Amino acid sequence: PTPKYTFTERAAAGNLSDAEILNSNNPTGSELPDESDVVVGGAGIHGLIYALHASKYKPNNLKISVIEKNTRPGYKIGESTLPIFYTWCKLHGISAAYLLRLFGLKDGLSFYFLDRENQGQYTDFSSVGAPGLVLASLQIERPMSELLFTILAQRNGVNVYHGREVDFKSTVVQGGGQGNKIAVSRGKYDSTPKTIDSALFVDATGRFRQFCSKKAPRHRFDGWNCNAFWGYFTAPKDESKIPFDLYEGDHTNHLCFPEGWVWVIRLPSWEGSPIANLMDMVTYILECADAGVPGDELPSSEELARMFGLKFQWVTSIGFAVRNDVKYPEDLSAYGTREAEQKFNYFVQKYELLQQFMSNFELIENLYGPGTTWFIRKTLAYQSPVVSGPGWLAIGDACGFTNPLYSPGINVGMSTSTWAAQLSHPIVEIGKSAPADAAESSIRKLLVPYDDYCKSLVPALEQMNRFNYVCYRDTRLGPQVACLWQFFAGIERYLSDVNIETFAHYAIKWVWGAMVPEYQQVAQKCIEHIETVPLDERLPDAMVDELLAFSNRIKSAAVAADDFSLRWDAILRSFDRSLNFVEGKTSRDIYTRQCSGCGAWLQLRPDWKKCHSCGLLGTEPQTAVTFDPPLTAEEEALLYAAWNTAPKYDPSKELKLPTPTRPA
Ligand SMILES: Cc1cc2nc3c(=O)[nH]c(=O)nc-3n(C[C@H](O)[C@H](O)[C@H](O)COP(=O)(O)OP(=O)(O)OC[C@H]3O[C@@H](n4cnc5c(N)ncnc54)[C@H](O)[C@@H]3O)c2cc1C
Ligand SMILES: CC1(C)c2[nH]c3ccccc3c2C[C@@]23CN4CCC[C@]4(C[C@@H]12)C(=O)N3
Ligand SMILES: CC1(C)c2[nH]c3ccccc3c2C[C@@]23CN4CCC[C@]4(C[C@@H]12)C(=O)N3
Ligand SMILES: [Cl-]
Ligand SMILES: [Zn+2]
Repeated sequence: PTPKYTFTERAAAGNLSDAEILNSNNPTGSELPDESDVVVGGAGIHGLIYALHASKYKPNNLKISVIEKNTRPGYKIGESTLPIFYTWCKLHGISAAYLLRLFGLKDGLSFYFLDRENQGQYTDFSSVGAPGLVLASLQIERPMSELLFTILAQRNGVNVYHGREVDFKSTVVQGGGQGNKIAVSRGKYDSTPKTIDSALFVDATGRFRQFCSKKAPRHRFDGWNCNAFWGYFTAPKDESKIPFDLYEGDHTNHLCFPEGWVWVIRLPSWEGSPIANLMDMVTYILECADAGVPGDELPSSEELARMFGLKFQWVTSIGFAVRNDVKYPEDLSAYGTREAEQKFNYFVQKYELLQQFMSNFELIENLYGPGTTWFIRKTLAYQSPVVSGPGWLAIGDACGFTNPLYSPGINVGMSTSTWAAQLSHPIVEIGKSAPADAAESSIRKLLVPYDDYCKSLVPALEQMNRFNYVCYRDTRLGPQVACLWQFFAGIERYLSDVNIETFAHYAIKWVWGAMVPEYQQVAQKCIEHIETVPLDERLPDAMVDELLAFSNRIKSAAVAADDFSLRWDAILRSFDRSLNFVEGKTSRDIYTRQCSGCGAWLQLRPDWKKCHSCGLLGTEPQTAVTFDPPLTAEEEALLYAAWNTAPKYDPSKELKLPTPTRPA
């Protein structure tokens, strides 16, 4: 496919604003429709996931308009995604060769637990991702992911309007047929507001809860909450002076300690690029995905930037997520002039390993515009008590949220998004096919499981977060209890069986394993003990012993019960095939390698001989994954065979669950 510069030239020809060039790609037009089946408030990642899944699940059934107040896809924190997300992307027709042009490769998760009372001592827990011929995970710049999903939605009969705001004072939401009158303005100042007559409103306004806040007060969990402060830094080509052994930039890295933890996410940034040019680049990529262009014949990220007149750089996202019962000195003016900056630099110097780590990185000023060198957000976790009602439902952050740790926000939160997408077809048809009272009663009944799932989901995620935090207070509990149980309970068993039809059902059964009983039992034992030790104290060694022995005793039984075959000793660097801790074990599979030219992390797979980021050829060797323990030629062939194409929808297969097998 020859590249076209349609939007770049349209924008220039008409001096189009950012919002106007984007909205000109809508099937129905750049202006709003008079009516629609579904109106989605907010085009963050979840609003777009919802609209894409709803149209893909049953094409040509619902008219869907997404209203987004930003003039173009705006900055968002929340950059790390997991295999279920990539699988969703692949099921929507975008595989790894194309996604990697836009996003950074993610090969698993890694944890380093810093001893507070013995500065310099640390332990680690490291896992891998998957071979390049299996799947990938992604580190995504959210203005790019939300552009990608805007264009893809527009190419699948979904209208998305940037630069338009839902007016929640004049909007009417009712439960009788198409009782909704959604008021859409360009802002408070707008004299000319429009109304979209519609059947169903979806509140996807994230943490702002713009609609469902009118139905219930925000709810907070007992005990401490968290704050976060973060910034953006260079990404070093040479990672070898990072002060942690065997550190790899293509993991989502977690630096953990009693007060909380630090995330480290390497990802490419497109900031500085005109929006019309990016529309042309994304559109070209989708046409190449449509055509099935092989990876080596697809232009590299940097080449795309040259072709479409874009800006491209490598950056590292680095942030603290700490408890809000931490004591700070009254005067922090020595560490900067903004609170976010102050508390960031103050926390770094409290840990020599953090200061040594941070000394590998250079701060970027105002990557996302003025005022964005530093970010702070306080009191992270919350839940919406009411997430549906006559004429409306909520998805994503608007339902609740906990913490960045293990990235439940996108990857678990998309269970609500995709389930709501699937449910939307009968909800709209019910209202079109029955009188008002019975329709409303049948819709209420249909949504009871969605309400119950949401109700119980956030508290389970909150207990998961506290479980990990309290264990982060000791360099044995962190890797050997918290991380071990999260990975055993939450690994995505039978993900290769998921398809568009089963995705929502599978996703709502995952919950990162936080519903698994033996998980919750160990989590409660640890929280009940550690929460009684004041934060500024070290856990007594006897408490660690007792919790470690308890965790391992529950573990051996739960592991035996699991009927899922898994080369555990190849996935977790510190553990054997039965998930026993092994003090000196370092053997593990190797799926990735760093480009000698640009520093970007690459997947090893024989049909990708060039860097997908800069286009430089590696030697014809390499590119061979290292399986340790080894795999035969046949065993490796059978592995990639299962992950090629997703199974067609079989209405009689039962769904196999991601969680471990129950005991007899
Ligand atoms: C510090 C931190 C780190 C995190 N890290 C991760 C991570 O690594 N991985 C992960 O998966 N998750 C992470 N999360 C969670 C993640 O950021 C969110 O779960 C995710 O962005 C939710 O997206 P959303 O679509 O629900 O809402 P958002 O992305 O917030 O989008 C809401 C949209 O609604 C729009 N809007 C609001 N009001 C109106 C109106 N009246 N009319 C029209 N539009 C409107 C806004 O413009 C906005 O675009 C993190 C969160 C925090 C705080
Ligand atoms: C299930 C999977 C997505 C996964 N989910 C994790 C969660 C936490 C830590 C590690 C993982 C992994 C690594 C896995 C294990 N599977 C072996 C056969 C195919 C696959 C898929 C992949 C693989 O190649 N690597
Ligand atoms: C298990 C089931 C009750 C179920 N539980 C859900 C939870 C959330 C979202 C959807 C579902 C469904 C729909 C299912 C999926 N199963 C496929 C084989 C038989 C069955 C039973 C039924 C079916 O026909 N429809
Ligand atoms: Cl993660
Ligand atoms: Zn390169």
